[PDB]
Amino acid sequence: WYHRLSHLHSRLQD
Repeated sequence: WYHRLSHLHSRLQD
């Protein structure tokens, strides 16, 4: 699933 990691870390931002 790690190809979607960028999508989670984009939602982590403020």
